Amino acid sequence: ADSPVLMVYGLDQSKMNCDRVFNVFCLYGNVEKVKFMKSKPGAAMVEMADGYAVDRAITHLNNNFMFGQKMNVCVSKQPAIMPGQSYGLEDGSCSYKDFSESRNNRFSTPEQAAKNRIQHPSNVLHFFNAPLEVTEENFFEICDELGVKRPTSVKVFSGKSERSSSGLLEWDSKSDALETLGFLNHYQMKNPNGPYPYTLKLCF
Ligand SMILES: [Cl-]
Ligand SMILES: [Cl-]
Ligand SMILES: [Cl-]
Ligand SMILES: [Cl-]
Repeated sequence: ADSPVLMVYGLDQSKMNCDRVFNVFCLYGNVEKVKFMKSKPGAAMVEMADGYAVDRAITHLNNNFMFGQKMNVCVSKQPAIMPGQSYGLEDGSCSYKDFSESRNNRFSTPEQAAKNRIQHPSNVLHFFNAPLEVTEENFFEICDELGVKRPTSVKVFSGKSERSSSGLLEWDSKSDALETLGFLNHYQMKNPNGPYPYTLKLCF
């Protein structure tokens, strides 16, 4: 695309915030900034690293339902996002956030960028970087804590080449998985038999 900025409309104002937007869009490229707009309820501007990332986000996220609303994702005519008059969202978090230095961006080198799955939303999220003996029940209890729908089923892949786990989280619908992605991505999981917590990674 001609610009690294996109606009997202049809967000749920009570549910969404900058981190939760990042948690969805980071699947498709580096996210630099998210800005909610007082005058356009349900809309946010998102600056990605480049127009290739914008295009991937549009092609994969445009027209998807989340919290009863159709999300629309489209190119912005702005070349960049600037902090405006920042305000507190419904959840008490700030309307503007810069993620350019985030450890959780996944496309920071060309080599790293190429390893990311680029898939359309479906009713399954893949997870990785979970604790070594993570269980279905562990994910159930995290979803309860977050106030999001439990997956109907959790698969933990048996094969493990590091002290971490990967697998699948399944819901009955696309929209349930997408709604959950924004809340659950980058959750800090407690690590029993291990000294540091694990940052849960989700993707389609
Ligand atoms: Cl929905
Ligand atoms: Cl892929
Ligand atoms: Cl945990
Ligand atoms: Cl980690």
